[PDB]
Amino acid sequence: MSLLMALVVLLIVAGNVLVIAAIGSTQRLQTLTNLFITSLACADLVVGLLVVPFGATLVVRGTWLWGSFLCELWTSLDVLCVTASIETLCVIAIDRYLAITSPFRYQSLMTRARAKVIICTVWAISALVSFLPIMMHWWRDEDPQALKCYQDPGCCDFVTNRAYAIASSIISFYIPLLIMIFVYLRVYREAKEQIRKIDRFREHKALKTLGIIMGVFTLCWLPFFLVNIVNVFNRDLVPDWLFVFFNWLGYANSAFNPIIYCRSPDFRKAFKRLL
Amino acid sequence: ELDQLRQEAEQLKNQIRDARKACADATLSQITNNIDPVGRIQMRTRRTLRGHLAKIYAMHWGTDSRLLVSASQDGKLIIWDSYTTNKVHAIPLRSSWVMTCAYAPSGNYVACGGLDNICSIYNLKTREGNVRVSRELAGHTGYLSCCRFLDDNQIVTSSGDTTCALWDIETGQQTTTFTGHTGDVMSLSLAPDTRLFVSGACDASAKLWDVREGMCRQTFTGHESDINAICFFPNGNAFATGSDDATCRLFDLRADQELMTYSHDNIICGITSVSFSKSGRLLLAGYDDFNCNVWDALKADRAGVLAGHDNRVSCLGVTDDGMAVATGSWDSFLKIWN
Amino acid sequence: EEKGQREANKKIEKQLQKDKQVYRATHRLLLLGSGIFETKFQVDKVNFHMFDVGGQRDERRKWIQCFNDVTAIIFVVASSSNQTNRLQEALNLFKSIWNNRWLRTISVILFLNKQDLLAEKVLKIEDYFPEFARYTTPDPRVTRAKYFIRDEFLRISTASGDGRHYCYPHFTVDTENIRRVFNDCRDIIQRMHLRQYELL
Amino acid sequence: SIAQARKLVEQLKMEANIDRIKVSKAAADLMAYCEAHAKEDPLLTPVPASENPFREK
Amino acid sequence: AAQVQLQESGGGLVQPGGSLRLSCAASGFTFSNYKMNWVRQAPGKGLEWVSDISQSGASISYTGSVKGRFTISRDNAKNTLYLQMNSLKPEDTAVYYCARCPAPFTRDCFDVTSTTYAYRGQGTQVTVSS
Ligand SMILES: CC(C)(C)NC[C@H](O)COc1cccc2c1CC(C#N)=N2
Repeated sequence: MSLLMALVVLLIVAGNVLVIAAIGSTQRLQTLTNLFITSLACADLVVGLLVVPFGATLVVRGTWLWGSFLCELWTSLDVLCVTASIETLCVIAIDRYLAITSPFRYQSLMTRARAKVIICTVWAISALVSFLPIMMHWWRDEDPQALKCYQDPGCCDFVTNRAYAIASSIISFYIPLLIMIFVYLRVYREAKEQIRKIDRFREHKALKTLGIIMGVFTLCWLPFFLVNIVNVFNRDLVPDWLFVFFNWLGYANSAFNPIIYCRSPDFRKAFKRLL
Repeated sequence: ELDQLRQEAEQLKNQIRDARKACADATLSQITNNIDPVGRIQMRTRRTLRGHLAKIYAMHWGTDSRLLVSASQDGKLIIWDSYTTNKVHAIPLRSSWVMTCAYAPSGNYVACGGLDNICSIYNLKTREGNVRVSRELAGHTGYLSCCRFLDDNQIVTSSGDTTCALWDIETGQQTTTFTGHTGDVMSLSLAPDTRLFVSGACDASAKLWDVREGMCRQTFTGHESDINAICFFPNGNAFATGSDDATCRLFDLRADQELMTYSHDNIICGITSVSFSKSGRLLLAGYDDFNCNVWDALKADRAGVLAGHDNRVSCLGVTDDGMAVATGSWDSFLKIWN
Repeated sequence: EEKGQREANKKIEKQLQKDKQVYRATHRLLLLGSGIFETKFQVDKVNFHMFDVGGQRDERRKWIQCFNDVTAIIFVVASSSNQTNRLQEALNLFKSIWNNRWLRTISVILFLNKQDLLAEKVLKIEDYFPEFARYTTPDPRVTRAKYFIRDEFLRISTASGDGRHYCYPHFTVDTENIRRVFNDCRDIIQRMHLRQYELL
Repeated sequence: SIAQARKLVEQLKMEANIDRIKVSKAAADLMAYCEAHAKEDPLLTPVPASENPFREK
Repeated sequence: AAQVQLQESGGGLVQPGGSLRLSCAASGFTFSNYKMNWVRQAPGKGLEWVSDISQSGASISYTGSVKGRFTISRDNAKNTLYLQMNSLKPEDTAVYYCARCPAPFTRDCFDVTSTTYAYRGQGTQVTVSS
């Protein structure tokens, strides 16, 4: 198990450090959409460097080893970076949707200043969802077992009340997912119209690309957020270990974003040079 | 009787060929063998001038070696202080398709032109405090490809109409006209005394012109394709020509022959711009493959590269004092190299 | 002085930000087929600047390079056209443009003009282009001629592109022609973005 | 016609009465020049960072 | 000083239906790097492209009027271009020029039919009649 988790770490860190190095060491790549890609790579780099090693420690020792304060801080950081990553994916989808559905106005609507404001708003929403309620004790449940876990430094769970579970899930996963579905359906429709005007291998190519995008995202994060919305109405359906495993599929999504969003030939040239 | 002139031409051509062969005693390679190799020329970017919105077609320095003017087909002349990267002026042009620009030796005027077939002359010193068009030189029948000031009052232009022209600025008129090329003249270069100038055209030949007399004194061939760029050697006794045949060639005026070729098997793209260093020991060529090559102009061996552009290198310039090279590019940046 | 210099710089860069806003919201077009005429029009509040290069000398290989970044080249052919074979001349020009290394990503809106001239003539075309005796459509005669010319152009077009540019042919009434140019420039930008995202 | 031929032979009489030195002499000239202005060439003789406008004031 | 020379030969007077072989000797450039063309000008007409062959000899193109009758060939070893003309018609009477493409290693060929193009030869007169 230590080996497999070491491998997930290595993949996340290496992929995202490559992406950042490329985008920052190549003038050709310093475009407006690669600002969003940089946001995504930074979120994933934080996940890989800080969040996942402590999670692996918790899994492989069945106990927390870092006192209560660091438990709070690690929880906050995990939620923050996951939310920033998912919101950045939604933003990339909205950017593509605007470039395709509003071809002409897109040069006005989208300047680097507005891109930077968007990135700042994303990280601010992440902060407000993660660090404010967790470091202020707005999430803790009023149940005896929950209290018993909060009052032990060895126990570092995430046993929340209903309100925080629902609201944080809605803001961090479900709204971004609905927006991604909407935008990528529109994008697929436009690609099919252009293929029809041009001319079925190519329709299949478009379907392959959009399927990679949405299928990797959904397969990696939908189990976790489903199970943690279920954890609140009932408690004894999903056992601990399946919850943790789904949480780790989530983490693994951070290793796939470099492959899903940075395959273009410019990225490949940059990588080949870098290495 | 028309054969009499055909025979006159035959005899004159044969005499010119014989006198040309006669003078070929040695080759530049030979007379240079002992010379030390330049070394390796590692220059770095020291400035990136940002602010043009589209590709840059031309740049020219300015005799103070600090201010430079650049022309972009976004429709702007930008006058930059290169020490601080501050923009001193931004002149909006009436026609956006500009191809050349000149900085007058006195610093008071700039000149530009392009597909509009006009050479526009802008004043930089006004009691008002605003740069205005002071003159429009009209009379060419093809696009302006290059212009150069002789002084505040005269300017020499070259055109796609296969002619060059000298102009008197105060009266707006065309004093002398230079004819004889059969293709687009693409580049001109003033001799450091301003009595002669050389032009290179799309007929693969370069011509030498007397400014006062107004006639052609010498013609040079040897390139296989269009000459895009021409630049005098610092002592005004030879020049260098860059072509679409992927070579550079060095031509001497008093030997009347080609002296040198600069080419490599791996280089298969065309030259866009040339310029000598201050002493003429280095020749700097811009290429369509986004690089600049630095040739040892006495040995024909490549001595360096400048790789800092993502698109075609359109223009090069060396400062009068020899401290800096400027590269302009289709990626819409200027880089200063040391 | 070093303060007035920073001030003048700030001022210039304000003006340049305004200029950039303007520049990236206008679309430049090359019309092909006193050095340069310039036309401006607006469709659906999108501004276009079409440039007609008359006043040059009919050796185009140097000045055509000025147009490596327009949104589109509009290429007008007089199809029906001591009679010289002008259709093969137009085809050779189209082919030189399509394969020039500085115009490779530029799309070509192709206007095939004088279709009434053709409708009258076809009743002269098989002397050249002998394959016009075997070609069939993908009166019938004018349709055949017209589409055969279009197909010669599209054959050159599909022979080399490889995704980065296309040809948009129309049979040519100003209003409708400007609307066509507009819809095609829209398609051009959409396809550029779709190909960037590896959907085309 | 005869006019173009006359023009041609005139330009040839111009480009045939030139006084030409031998290339050995031209190579010698350019060699000596580049060799005598070498100390004054910053792009060939890298110049101290101190006295380089584009590296330090 | 070397120059770009394209010297045609082989033209003459023939009967309708006869054969001619036009040759063009090239000098001054590297023959193999350049696409080559045949162009012609008839009495009272512009310059008309007739045929072209690529650097190696693989790609060939013809103007329809001649396809089936004219054969272009290149002998890169001897720096020669050839046009074999078969079954000539009286509408071939013209002057024929070998035209090199402007730039090497390229696929586009601009300006080879323009009135004052520089990399063309003087021509050879072919006259089909009785
Ligand atoms: C061990 C922990 C639980 C620290 N792992 C963090 C997880 O990766 C991300 O957890 C969340 C991210 C966003 C929104 C969330 C959230 C769980 C809840 C709840 N109710 N809402």
